[PDB]
Amino acid sequence: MRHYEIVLLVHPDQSDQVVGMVERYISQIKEADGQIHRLEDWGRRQLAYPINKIHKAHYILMNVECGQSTLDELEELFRYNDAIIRNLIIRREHAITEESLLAK
Amino acid sequence: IDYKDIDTLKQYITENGKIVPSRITGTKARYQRQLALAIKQARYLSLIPYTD
Amino acid sequence: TRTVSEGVAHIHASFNNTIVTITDRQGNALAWATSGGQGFRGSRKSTPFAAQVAAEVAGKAALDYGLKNLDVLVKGPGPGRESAVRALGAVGYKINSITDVTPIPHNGCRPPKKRRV
Amino acid sequence: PQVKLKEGEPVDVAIRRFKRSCEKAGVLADVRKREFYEKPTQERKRKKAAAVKRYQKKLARES
Amino acid sequence: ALTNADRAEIIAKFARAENDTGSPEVQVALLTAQINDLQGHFKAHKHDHHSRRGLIRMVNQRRKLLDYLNGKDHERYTALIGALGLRR
RNA sequence: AGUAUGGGAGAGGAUGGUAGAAUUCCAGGUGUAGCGGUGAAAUGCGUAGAGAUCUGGAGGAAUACCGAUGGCGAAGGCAGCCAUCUGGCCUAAUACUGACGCUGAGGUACGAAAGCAUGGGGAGCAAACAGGAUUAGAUACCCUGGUAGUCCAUGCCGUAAACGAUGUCUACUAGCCGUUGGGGCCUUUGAGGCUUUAGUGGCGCAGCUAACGCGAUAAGUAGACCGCCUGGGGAGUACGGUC
Ligand SMILES: NCCC[C@H](N)CC(=O)NCCC[C@H](N)CC(=O)NCCC[C@H](N)CC(=O)N[C@@H]1[C@H](O)[C@@H](OC(N)=O)[C@@H](CO)O[C@H]1NC1=N[C@@H]2C(=O)NC[C@@H](O)[C@H]2N1
Repeated sequence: MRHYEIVLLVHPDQSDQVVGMVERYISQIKEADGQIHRLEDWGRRQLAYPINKIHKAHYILMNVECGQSTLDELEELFRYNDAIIRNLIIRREHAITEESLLAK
Repeated sequence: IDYKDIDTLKQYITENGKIVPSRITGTKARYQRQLALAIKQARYLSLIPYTD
Repeated sequence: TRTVSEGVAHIHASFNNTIVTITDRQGNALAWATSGGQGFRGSRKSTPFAAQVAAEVAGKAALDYGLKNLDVLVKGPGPGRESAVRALGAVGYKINSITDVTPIPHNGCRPPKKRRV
Repeated sequence: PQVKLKEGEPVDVAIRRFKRSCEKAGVLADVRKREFYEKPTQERKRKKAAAVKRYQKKLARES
Repeated sequence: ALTNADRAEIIAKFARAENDTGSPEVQVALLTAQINDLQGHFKAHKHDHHSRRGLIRMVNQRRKLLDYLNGKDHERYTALIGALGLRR
């Protein structure tokens, strides 16, 4: 399979829901196949510039390993979910597990 | 470089937010390319501003 | 009638004319004067002296609204920006900040053709 | 820029700190470049001449 | 695309000796597998000429190796073209 | 000459998605006589409210800074970010095939911009065109507008100062100074110094050249194959033929 790094920005008003969505995403990944090598919650960070007239957001960082169908499903879920205002997906070589900076 | 390394990224950014050329900071070309890519990814991620 | 204490000064300087607009914060206009209004018709619009005169007129008009400290923003090239900002201070205002806000595209639309003069 | 001004700073001195800020920023150069469209051929020739001048300056300052 | 395991299976099948990776049989089999694999790519990316140049290079190399093998040993040439399905 | 295995750099190509700045238009708040343009003006816009300034919408096209005598590609060419499919190149040591090579008449593939066909799109720019200027005249250069086009999909066209005005491949012939991607060695804690290789530049001995200049990226010394030239016009024209 392939290793991906995913960054999610969540509307602060819906921060109470973040746990449910991350559990269901991890559950989907696991039932299909693959691993989760990092899960980090940076918290409620202020944005450098407003997005959709919002000034703060919840930041989630995932380092996972999964397949193409799982990647497509995750992209579709991020697109169609409204709690997610921005997402970044980056291919990686080798799995990163060490606690990143910006964790605090 | 990595885009989460925000303080190090700010070390190479002017007060307008523009990227500093390699000639001024003495950077290597390979390191500079990675630094610029990290800056652009951070700008998209909204950890650092695009302008100002 | 309305009283404001803090204000913003917008300077629109070009190679052809200078426009000085005094607004309150939140961008609502209070007074405005241009080099065209104070004579200086045609080519005479662009000289620094005309910009100074227009800035003085605009500051005097805003003094009736009665604000004492203002923040100036300069947008555009051409003569008259420095003269205009000096005139605003010379009227008796306290300038709080002064910055350039001229728009710069990130390689957007195509400019017009080069003049062959 | 955002040139904020101190208690003892005169108006003229504040404006002077300002033109230094803006001259260091070099926004007016971009404004000059933006006003008319430059063909890619002319841009390439300009950059070629600039590179030659830079190398000549480097040689002159080294020796 | 093909993987190391897929390439190793072809090399093992067509090898003429121990650690034989340079024989015309092995080279032609590898090129044939790669060419057949790329036909799927060029069905969905018809206007990708830059990669089609490399595909044409593979075809030319296969032709040259086949002609060399035919010159060296006719029986091996017929056996290889029969095993790979090539018409010539 | 080629193959397998580890590692590396890249605006190489195709598809889809997405982010920020700016221009234009629309609606609204403040507000009042100009705005715009030039050498100077005028055409033009504005008291049914312009320009300026602030907030919110619509849409198209292009990617500031990084940026470089930098990089990649056979050439034409390729620059925001992300994913998918995919070509070539560089680099180390083994193992393998055993001349499998070079060039190439015909042929065939790709091939800037403009142009053509069918269907979409259209912010900005702008052939044609309209008006205002300048002028002896202005058909132009300047100004205010503006259609095709420039953009997308699917095809055609096959031409450029398509240039290094320098066909491809191979070997050899002083040195000095840069830069890009790798390999090795040495100092000694982390940054420097020697080499080697593949690119990309500046000088320059010998040699060559009518001269200018070229000079290991040759226009030097030699070999293999192909293309082309034979005074200037008439003329890349006429007739015939192919597309
Ligand atoms: N192995 C494959 C590698 C491929 C790659 N290509 C590397 C390569 O193989 N290179 C070979 C070098 C040949 C070179 N092209 C010939 C040349 O250089 N001039 C042509 C001869 C004309 C004349 N006899 C000399 C001349 O007038 N010189 C001028 C002059 O010095 C100076 O002009 C002024 N006004 O003072 C300078 C500033 O512009 O310009 C030069 N002119 C130019 N400088 C440019 C340049 O180097 N190139 C491109 C083009 O632009 C060139 N014209």
